[PDB]
Amino acid sequence: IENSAIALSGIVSVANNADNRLEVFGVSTDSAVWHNWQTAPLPNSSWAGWNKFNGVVTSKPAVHRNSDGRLEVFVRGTDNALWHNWQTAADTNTWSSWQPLYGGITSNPEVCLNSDGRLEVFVRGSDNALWHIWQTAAHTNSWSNWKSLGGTLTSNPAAHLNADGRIEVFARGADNALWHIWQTAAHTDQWSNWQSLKSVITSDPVVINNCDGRLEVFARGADSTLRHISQIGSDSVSWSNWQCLDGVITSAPAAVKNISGQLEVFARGADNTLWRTWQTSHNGPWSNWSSFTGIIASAPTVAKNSDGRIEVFVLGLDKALWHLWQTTSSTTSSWTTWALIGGITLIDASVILE
Amino acid sequence: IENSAIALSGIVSVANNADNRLEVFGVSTDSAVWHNWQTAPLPNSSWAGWNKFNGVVTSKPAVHRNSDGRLEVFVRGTDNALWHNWQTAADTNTWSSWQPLYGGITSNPEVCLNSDGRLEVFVRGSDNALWHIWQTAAHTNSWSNWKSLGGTLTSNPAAHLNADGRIEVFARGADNALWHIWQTAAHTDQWSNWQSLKSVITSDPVVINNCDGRLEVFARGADSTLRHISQIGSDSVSWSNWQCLDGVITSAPAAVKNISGQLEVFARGADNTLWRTWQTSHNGPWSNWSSFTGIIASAPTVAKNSDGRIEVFVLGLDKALWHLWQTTSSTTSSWTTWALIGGITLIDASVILE
Amino acid sequence: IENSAIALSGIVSVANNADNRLEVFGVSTDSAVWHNWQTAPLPNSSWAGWNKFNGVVTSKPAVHRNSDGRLEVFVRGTDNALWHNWQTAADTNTWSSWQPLYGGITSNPEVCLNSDGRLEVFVRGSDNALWHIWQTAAHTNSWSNWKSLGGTLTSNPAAHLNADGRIEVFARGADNALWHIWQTAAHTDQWSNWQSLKSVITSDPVVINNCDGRLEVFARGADSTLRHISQIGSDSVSWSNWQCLDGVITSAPAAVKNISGQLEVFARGADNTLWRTWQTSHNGPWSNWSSFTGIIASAPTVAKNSDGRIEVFVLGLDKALWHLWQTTSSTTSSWTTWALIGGITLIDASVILE
Amino acid sequence: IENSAIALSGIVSVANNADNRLEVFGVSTDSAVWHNWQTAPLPNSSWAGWNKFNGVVTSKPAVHRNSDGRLEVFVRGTDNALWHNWQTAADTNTWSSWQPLYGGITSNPEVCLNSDGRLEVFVRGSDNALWHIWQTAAHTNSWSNWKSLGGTLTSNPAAHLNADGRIEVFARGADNALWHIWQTAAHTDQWSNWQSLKSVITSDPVVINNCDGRLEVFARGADSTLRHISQIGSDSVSWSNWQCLDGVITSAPAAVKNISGQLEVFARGADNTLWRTWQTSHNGPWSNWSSFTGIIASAPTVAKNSDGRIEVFVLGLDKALWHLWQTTSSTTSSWTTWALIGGITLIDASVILE
Repeated sequence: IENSAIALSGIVSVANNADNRLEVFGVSTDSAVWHNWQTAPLPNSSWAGWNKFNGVVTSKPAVHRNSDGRLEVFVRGTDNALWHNWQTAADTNTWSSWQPLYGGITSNPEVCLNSDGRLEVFVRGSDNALWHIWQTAAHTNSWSNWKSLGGTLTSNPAAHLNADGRIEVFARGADNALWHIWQTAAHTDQWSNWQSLKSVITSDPVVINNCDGRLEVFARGADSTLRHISQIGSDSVSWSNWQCLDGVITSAPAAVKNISGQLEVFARGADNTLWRTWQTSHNGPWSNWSSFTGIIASAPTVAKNSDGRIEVFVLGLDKALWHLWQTTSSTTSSWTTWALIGGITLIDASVILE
Repeated sequence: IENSAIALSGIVSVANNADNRLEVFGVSTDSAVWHNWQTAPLPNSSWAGWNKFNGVVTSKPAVHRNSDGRLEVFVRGTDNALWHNWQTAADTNTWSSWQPLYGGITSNPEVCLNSDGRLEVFVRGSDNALWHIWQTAAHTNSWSNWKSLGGTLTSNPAAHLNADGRIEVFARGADNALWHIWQTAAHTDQWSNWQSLKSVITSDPVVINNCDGRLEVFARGADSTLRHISQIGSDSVSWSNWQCLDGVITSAPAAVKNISGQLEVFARGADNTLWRTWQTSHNGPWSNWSSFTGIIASAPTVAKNSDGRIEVFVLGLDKALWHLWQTTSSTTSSWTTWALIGGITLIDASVILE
Repeated sequence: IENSAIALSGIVSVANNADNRLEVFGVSTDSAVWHNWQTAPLPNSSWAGWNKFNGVVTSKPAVHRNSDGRLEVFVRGTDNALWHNWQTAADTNTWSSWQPLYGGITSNPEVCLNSDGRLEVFVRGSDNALWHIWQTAAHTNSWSNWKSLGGTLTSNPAAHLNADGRIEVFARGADNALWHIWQTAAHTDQWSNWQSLKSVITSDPVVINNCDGRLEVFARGADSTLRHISQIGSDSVSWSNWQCLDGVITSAPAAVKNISGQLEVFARGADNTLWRTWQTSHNGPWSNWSSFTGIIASAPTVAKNSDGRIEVFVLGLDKALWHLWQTTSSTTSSWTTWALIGGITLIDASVILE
Repeated sequence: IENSAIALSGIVSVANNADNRLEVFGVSTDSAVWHNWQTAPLPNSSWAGWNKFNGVVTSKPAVHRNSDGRLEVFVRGTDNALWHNWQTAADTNTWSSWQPLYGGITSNPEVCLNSDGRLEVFVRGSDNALWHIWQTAAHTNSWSNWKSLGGTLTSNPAAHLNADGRIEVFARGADNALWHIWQTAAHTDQWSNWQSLKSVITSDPVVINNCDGRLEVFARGADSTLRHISQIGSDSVSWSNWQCLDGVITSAPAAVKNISGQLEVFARGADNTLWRTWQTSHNGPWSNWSSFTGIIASAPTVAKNSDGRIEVFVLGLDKALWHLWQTTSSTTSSWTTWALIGGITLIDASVILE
């Protein structure tokens, strides 16, 4: 791999509904977004079947739950502008049509919830800068104008809340390094300058919060292995050194915090199967990678069920969505084998960033 | 103090709205519930002023946020039945009237959200058993019939989710010990038998989850000091031994998890001022108690703002509500002095359990 | 129990030799010190048999290993002065006669090794102050004059190194509180003033260092339960609050750090059997007490073998020494039942402090 | 660098005496071992001056403290056999001549103390296997015959005790991977087979024990950065995955456990200055590397003083030994600048393993 590579992305975006049922969003061969969901938040739930949103799209969709429980999806349209749709009532299959947010978008959209309930969307714009737009009232269709945060992006953005409620955004720069920018006051339009975390990355960055309130960032490195970095915390503006983990990965990573508070990461491995690693103690060292049977054709998308069980979604060799999951809430639970969520086939609609 | 004492309770119940503004509920000298709120989730926010719900009540109110962001309050009526009211839209001051849930209630109500979005209410009933009632569909006015969980209660109940989504309820028994009972499958009507945690307690129990997914229970003991106990976790059904902390307390305790992941506890101390203790490291030992200036007339009620700042509410010597808070999100932040939230005076409406 | 009680002490002092064999020292019905040892540092070792030191004594003996591996024992004589004897070669049963260190002693002696290799002995003196005496050259028979550290003692002293090499001494005061005093520079005659840790104690204090370099003190409290306190560390001069653990104990406690870095405490319980508690996680909560079969007649004395296995010594109902131990180095190892180390019977020679 | 490289070694071996004074051993331009020491275990101690052992040698010397406090040095002679010398009394400058242990040695010697007090020496032999020899009685000149442990070595060996008293040896193999072999019972001639930890290394391995009883191994990797691996512990035979830390190093690393229980590592960096990294929390992430002023000409050798202060020794550009140290015991202590321990110049006598 070249320093400017961007590892294969996940094939769906996933959210928990207000009642914690999982719901997935992808793009089919008709270039429309389709979605599917658990019919109940139970370990044996059926899935509803694939349902289409009318309209042709031109990015991977991004979904988030509003602070009033309603899911809302963001996507680039055929006009290269940002569009969104939403549940009109929480937990209900009554959706808006696609509605315009305008702009000129040159990445997949990334959505985050501010600590005051307002959704915020981050994209690369027509000038390769980071641009953003936000709800001006929590869980309302009153959106700001577009505003630039500058920079020069070469990955999709990844956004996450700090423990103190400040959004922080991570994106690869023109030097192939990881850069980041943050709100300097929680849920306010007061932002830092861009700063570099150094290190070349070859995937989009993925971010999660630890127990202790420290963000941790994962990405593939120049040598095609997973690497990670974390905030020092305790009111320091600093970050740790980077660490790599042995094992060549061949997709973006996906991180999750298990219900014991430990981090886990999933990624497609060198043999094209799903790999998993976990922290073996608090803050710990990391386990050797463990493999699940079966060749997969995307990065994993990882979620947690109502009961904490971890569930993983991937593109199969049949171009359909498959999943596996923990059979119990235990961190030592056994896992299922891949099962098909059939009814459509999927395409990787991610925006080709070059 | 006698083994059967129940330490002075908090004077309000508090919730975060969908947009994370704090909102408080208490009972005035007209025996009606009144509420007040931050007008914005900011460190300098004004408060709206006290607003009345019409209707006479006969318990402390309990508030929870639905899974669709709407606040909902539970209280005993003049008929000794359970009543509830709610926001008809998240973040909005449009409330239902008090609506009936019936029953015969002999404690304050305790409300919890299941891991599938459904509210559930626990009370002591006419026979001194634990009784419960629940939404049958998340965030809907479709409620179950009343059902008994048995037992013999001598405190108000305290309910909390386990990390795996099972509700667990704690209440003092006929022997003045702490007892508990739990869902054996997440968000299902499948419950354990009652089991004893031994130890005499002289307050209602207070429960919180740690980072690591272990519940921790706090209560005043027979010697009038704070004591605590925690789940061993890692798939064990066991709990630790009890520990007491030196320092005589004269109210119920209130616990919070700070945005660094450490536990803190607040309680009125032996000198009738607010005391605070914190874990000094991960799982740690606990700090000596620290005092805030000012004689207080209830237990503290503790909450976190949108940005993580901890805020504490108490009854003053003027019979009004006062608060203080961290001025920044830092775990070493300074604190304000008591400030008045004026406009009404409050009574302790808690049900007299004897 | 009265606040001025001092819980029953251990019946032997124990050390590891230079080759890590365990060796025990007690006083028989002839009022002489006798000793016994493992013949090899193995899980199945025989014990050598009891060997007498000639001479009548009037305290419990205290043993320490010199920095050149030789064991050295300290005891009060019939003249109320301090005496000592030593191995003349490490691991060898060639001992000096009892040799005089003079003084006037009114407690058992307590011995510690400074971080520069010099033994130091602490006693209560004729005036009830803490007095001390030390090697002036490591592992040599060149001893200082006696020097007073002042105070007013009502327990035997307990001494331990801080992580930074400063000796710290703990002893109950005239108010029945725990007090302490320390070197302010490592292995130097530069000492603090006495300071109080407050809390009444009803045993001698017992001290151990944690992994993280923080001292932790254990003692029985006024309510006859175990209590503990620890340094906050990270360059703070402070200590935590005290915590008690439920369960009435009827001897002094004995603490050990297991080879996983967690603390364990042993004590005779309310039913006169040996009880054990352990930290269940790092810094953790503490386990419920677990009991071993058999009524015992002293506090436990606890040690670790060459391989980390924990071993416990007690006075039996036959007035002889018994022991039990972990059968493997695992922190989940099984334990033996009491086994007799026969050949003599023992008396409690501890100085009657009143 | 090539996979078969072995990074520049430290220029001295160091030990603490029985009284904890530091003492260093190196080889001068006369091909003899010389030594120097602190005259007192104090922060301002003078050093004694360089003292010669007569006799020409052909490896780096290795020093250890016996279980009776006497230092003992091991070196290869002009006959390619192993020789040793020792203090005849602890803390005293009365040394034996070089005495023969025979053998045929093709690496530097590595010495470890068993958990029963017996020294043990590990070398690569004439057949490239690991060979060993040991005291048969603790701290005595009664040595075993030579015995082979097999394997094929391409680095010097590194030995360390497990928490349970079993010696474990680490060495690079014929595939340039890290391999290891261990006692299966503490301080017994019962050994495992060789097993591979995989990963190519380009230095000798360096091993330390954590607080929690888990060994951790450090080495330079194929990409010239530091990497590390640790035991999972809790009775597992497993190890973690490898992690690398960013930053190119140009010597072997040296690890230390600070008196707060956290690990630190020192190494010459890419700019030929001394670099340091530390764990920022328990088990933590690792800090960015920090540099000390001054170009150095060996790996660092790191030690701790009687009071815990960390001290580092290096070859200077003048071919003499220099050191720097923490001025206080605090983990946030300031550090001195390089100071010269003058009187001789040193050579790197390490055995050329190719």
